[PDB]
Amino acid sequence: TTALVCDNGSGLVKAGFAGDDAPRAVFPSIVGRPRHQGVMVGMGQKDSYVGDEAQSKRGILTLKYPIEHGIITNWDDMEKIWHHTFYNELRVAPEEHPTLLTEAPLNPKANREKMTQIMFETFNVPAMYVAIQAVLSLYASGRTTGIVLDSGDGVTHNVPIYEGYALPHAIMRLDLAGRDLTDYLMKILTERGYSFVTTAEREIVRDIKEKLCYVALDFENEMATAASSSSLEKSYELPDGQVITIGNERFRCPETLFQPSFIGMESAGIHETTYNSIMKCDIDIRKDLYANNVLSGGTTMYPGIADRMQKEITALAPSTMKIKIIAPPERKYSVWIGGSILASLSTFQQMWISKQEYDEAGPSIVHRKCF
Amino acid sequence: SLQKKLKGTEDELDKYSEALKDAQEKLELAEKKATDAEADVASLNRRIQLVEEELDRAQERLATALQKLE
Amino acid sequence: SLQKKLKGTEDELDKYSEALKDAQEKLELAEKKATDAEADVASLNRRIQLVEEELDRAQERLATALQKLE
Ligand SMILES: Nc1ncnc2c1ncn2[C@@H]1O[C@H](COP(=O)(O)OP(=O)(O)O)[C@@H](O)[C@H]1O
Ligand SMILES: [Mg+2]
Repeated sequence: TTALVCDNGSGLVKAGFAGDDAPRAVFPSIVGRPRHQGVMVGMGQKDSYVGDEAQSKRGILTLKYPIEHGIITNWDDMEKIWHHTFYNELRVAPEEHPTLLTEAPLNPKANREKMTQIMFETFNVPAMYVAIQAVLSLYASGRTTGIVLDSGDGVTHNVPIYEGYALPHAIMRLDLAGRDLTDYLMKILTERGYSFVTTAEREIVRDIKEKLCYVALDFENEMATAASSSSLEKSYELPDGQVITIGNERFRCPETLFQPSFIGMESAGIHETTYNSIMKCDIDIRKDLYANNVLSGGTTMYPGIADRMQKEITALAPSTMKIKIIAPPERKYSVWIGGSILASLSTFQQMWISKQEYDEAGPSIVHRKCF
Repeated sequence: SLQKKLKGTEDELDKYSEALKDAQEKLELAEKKATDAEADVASLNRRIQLVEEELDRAQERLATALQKLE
Repeated sequence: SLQKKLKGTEDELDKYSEALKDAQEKLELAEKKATDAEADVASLNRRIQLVEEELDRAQERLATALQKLE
């Protein structure tokens, strides 16, 4: 048989068979419902629209995200998302396919318990497993040591790993992610005169952020340059025409990662959290952690993020140490690649959670050695 | 009598519309290439200043170690 | 009637012709900027390796001087 690798993530569901080079189906994790009445008779529109289908009908629907920060809030629509992924995008019955999932570090145990219960009862998969996103990302890069930063749309966390041995006491998890950056961009575009309120226009703001924003190596110098020069403004075309322009907001939005005080967060920037997590570890492994800094996640795809992060870490770390940041082109798909590699291993075949084993041991077995 | 004039006008309109559409398509292609090149060159210019500072204080502490060896 | 539509079509065709001329102008400007950026990046990425080897042997005899001083 073959294994199935599913990555629920947050804001983008990516799934595909184990052993493939890239995920087969990638679509937003969005479930929508029509807020209007509808006058045409015989149309027979169904109650709920899920996946990329709801994106095309954005103007009529309202969008709800079942995942806020890693955790799942609404479970019925989560079941709808999983059913859609299993039946329409992959067109495969999950009755004969083991399923591997990704789960962010430091999340409630009830999340894992309900996930396993749903996957074993509703879909009756023969076996399934849950793995950490950072470990899979380290699998994809081909490394075996080094501290990995996984900044997705839901949560940003650092996991220091040395020689295949994780250090749980040095794991730091931060709630700043892509969704908060999009919300801050919405809040900051009001200054120029553009107002976005409807959840449909959240997607437009997200597209603007993806296609236009960039990270500045130096902040005050860039502010001084933009206050006089006009070479930074770029124009974007809304779906209904009405071209707009944007200036300082082009690079002010991604600065929130390094300046959490912009959105009122107390914590420090990612550049400081990475250094603090490195210093929380031992002293004999800091060379490899410094020299094998790995980036991943969609939010990392900002151009110029690597240079700024390296500059900050070098400004923090001692000058003797060599600081290297690994930024593969396929950052946002690294976790799924690592999951496919992990599920394709021969020695992993005896680490699944079987059906009868779960039945006899109950849902609490997830937290046992079968982590 | 005017039917031929209308047909010719329609054909000309179609021809200029196709030429214009090709013109945009090339314009977005060239613009995307230009922005990608500009981003790449700006990033590597920033690399240039950082390696320049690297090199500068490299000769700084090299010279300091030089008189130390003296 | 048909005369109004023909006049409107002619005026629109003139407008899109002006837009076409602007499109080629912008394309030419973008191409010039692209080739200038290509020359700049060529110079920069043939000087980066010189800077790299420079700092390399800088730290090399930094280490030699340090060990001799010790
Ligand atoms: N090039 C990019 N520019 C800006 N943001 C990006 C880019 N690529 C991905 N993202 C952000 O990453 C988020 C999706 O993260 P992803 O890598 O799919 O993991 P997850 O689905 O678990 O969040 C999106 O919300 C998006 O805003
Ligand atoms: Mg992720």
